[PDB]
Amino acid sequence: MVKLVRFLMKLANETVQIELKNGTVIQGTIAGVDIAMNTHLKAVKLTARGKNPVSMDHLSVRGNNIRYYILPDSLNLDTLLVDIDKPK
Amino acid sequence: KEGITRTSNLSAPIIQLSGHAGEVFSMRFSPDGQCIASGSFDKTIFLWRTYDENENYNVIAGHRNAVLEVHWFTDGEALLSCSADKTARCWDAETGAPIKKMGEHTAVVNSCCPLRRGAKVFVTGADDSTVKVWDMRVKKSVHTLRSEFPVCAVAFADAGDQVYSGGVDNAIKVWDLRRGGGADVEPSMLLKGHSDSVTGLRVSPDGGHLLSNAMDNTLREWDVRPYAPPNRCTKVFTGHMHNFEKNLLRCDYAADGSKVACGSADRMVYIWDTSTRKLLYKLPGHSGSVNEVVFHSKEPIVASASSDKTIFLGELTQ
Amino acid sequence: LQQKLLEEKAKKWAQLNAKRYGDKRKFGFVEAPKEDM
Amino acid sequence: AKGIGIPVKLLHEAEGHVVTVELKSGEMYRGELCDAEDNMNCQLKDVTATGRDGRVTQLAHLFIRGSRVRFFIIPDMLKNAPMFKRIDPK
Amino acid sequence: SKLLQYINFRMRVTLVDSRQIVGRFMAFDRHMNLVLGDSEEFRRLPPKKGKSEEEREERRVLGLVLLRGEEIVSLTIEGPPPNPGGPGIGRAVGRGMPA
RNA sequence: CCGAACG
RNA sequence: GACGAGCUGAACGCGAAUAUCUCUUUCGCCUUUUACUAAAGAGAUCCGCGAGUUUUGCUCACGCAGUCGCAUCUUUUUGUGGGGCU
Ligand SMILES: [Mg+2]
Ligand SMILES: [Mg+2]
Repeated sequence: MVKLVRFLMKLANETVQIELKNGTVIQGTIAGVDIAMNTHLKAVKLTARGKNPVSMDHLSVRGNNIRYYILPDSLNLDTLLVDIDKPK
Repeated sequence: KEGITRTSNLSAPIIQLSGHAGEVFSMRFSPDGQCIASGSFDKTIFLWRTYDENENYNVIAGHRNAVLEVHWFTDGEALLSCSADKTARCWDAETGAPIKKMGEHTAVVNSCCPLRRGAKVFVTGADDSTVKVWDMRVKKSVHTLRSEFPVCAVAFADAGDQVYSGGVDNAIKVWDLRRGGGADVEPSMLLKGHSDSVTGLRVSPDGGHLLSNAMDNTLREWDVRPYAPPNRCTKVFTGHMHNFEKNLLRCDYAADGSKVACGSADRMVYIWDTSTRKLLYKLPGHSGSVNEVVFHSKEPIVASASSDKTIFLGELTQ
Repeated sequence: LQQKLLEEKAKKWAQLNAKRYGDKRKFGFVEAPKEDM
Repeated sequence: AKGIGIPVKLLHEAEGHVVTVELKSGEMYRGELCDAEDNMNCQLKDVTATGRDGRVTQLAHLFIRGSRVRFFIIPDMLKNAPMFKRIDPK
Repeated sequence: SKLLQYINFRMRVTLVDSRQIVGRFMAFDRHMNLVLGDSEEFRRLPPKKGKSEEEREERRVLGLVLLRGEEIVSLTIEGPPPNPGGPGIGRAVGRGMPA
């Protein structure tokens, strides 16, 4: 059990951004992240490489093609940082 | 032979509805006028068709005591049942399943009235002297007012902001629910003129008139128009009866405001002409006190429910 | 009225709605089977 | 078996039929799958190769690594698999 | 997973090479394998100035397809999923009269 | 197998 | 994503126990009728029996609870990147 997907699966209802492996940009709300880092987002807009934005009521993104996450500035990190060492 | 002007499509001009096993305390016609919701003392609700068989096609159970009052919901597919087992229940009519059972009252939930324009909201007044307002989609009660004497009859106004409650305290009260978001609001209007308890309350088809049946053996007609004379009392009806039974005897307006029907304890179905304030029909045939009378939504059909486990269902000729 | 009568009037209506819809009084009630002598 | 997801057993029950294989390189492979792996390595026979340039070639047998393969095209006949029907709302 | 909420619901898929796959959802594997019924490949051709981006994306019809997650990048919704009688009697009776 | 009544 | 013993009601149904009766016939007792015999059939009855919620009578018992809205080496979630030709 890694620390960080342990952190990421508690991103439920987080309104965050994502960069893709090929350079697509996505701003939307994390409805779920799972142990494979695959995320299903709500209230989304996806903007492809050199493309116009298109909004999505919901979106699915694979954990592996994720380049990275942009988290809220309003984040209580040290709230979600406790318990990551806790095995359930 | 005798060929007297068949009004309705019913097979006969007088139809008795049997199948109950207890007193029938309140009844109601579907808004589209082809269903009957009959709530008996046997804690059960019969659903009858108004035409072509009068088939009780469903018996819904789920109350543990007498279902004292039934209305239909504005679209006709959901039913509001109120009982003595302290539990009001929302059911789906076509289905036979109960939707939402709220039991917040402490004693017998005598009276209820669901709102006819607006949201899915109904008032219920019970023996605890508290008249409570209930919105459908929240599971808490949205309002709770406290009188001091057990609530017998309650109705929700045509327009949807005030509640009428009348009981053993010799005066019927009109309360404002938006004026009250607090737990000990004081009453807005005090309609006095009944000499003892009120038993039944009906809102007029225009909403300006409220009908009150009283064990003062008197039907009284008041106006609820916020600009009224000092005495809102308009009309008085004599003729029906209340006895030691002290059953929940109700009111009704014909769908046109032309007649007023009362249930009585002398087993008679009374139907006055509102205007002349006098007795149009005095129909016999019931063996127990007549609990509630309901006028069919479209035709002049009157159906009565009695404490004799039957319901007469017939049309008016004159 | 003025609770000089409304007390007992309200209490009598209370006790009568109590007695009328009791568990000994309700519909499906069955009386308990005979006990041994 | 226990642990295994539905679509690979779909692939297995597709055995003995003629299917199509698209790999991540873009060429198409039509042939009779003999049997396949948990890791999607599969063996087709009567192989039609459709290269990136439209090239049509005849191959007797093919063994395809799964992590090389992009998707499979399978007869809707076999989309009547018991998983499909069983999960179905009706 | 919440894509159990998504079986039978029509969906669109992006590949890493940016090819588009539209079909309806049948079964999903842990490896992000998917089962697409009625699938067709929309491959983006380069946009030749003077024509709409929307009117000439090459459609091939693939039929029933299954999708390996390794090159599965993004999934969206495309559309919706495609398409006691009781103990009562009533009898006719006159109303009795007392005289 | 196996006997009682009646007439 | 989750909990019964005893009685009377249920309304539907005949592991291994089986007795009686009626009817239509044959047979045998044989003076007649009962009361019988043993065959064929067709019909009843008795004595009992199983599961559904109806609760009556517990004298038992409960709610941060067992469960909530697979976790880095060639085969899967740690991708082979970068450029550019029609
Ligand atoms: Mg003789
Ligand atoms: Mg003789």
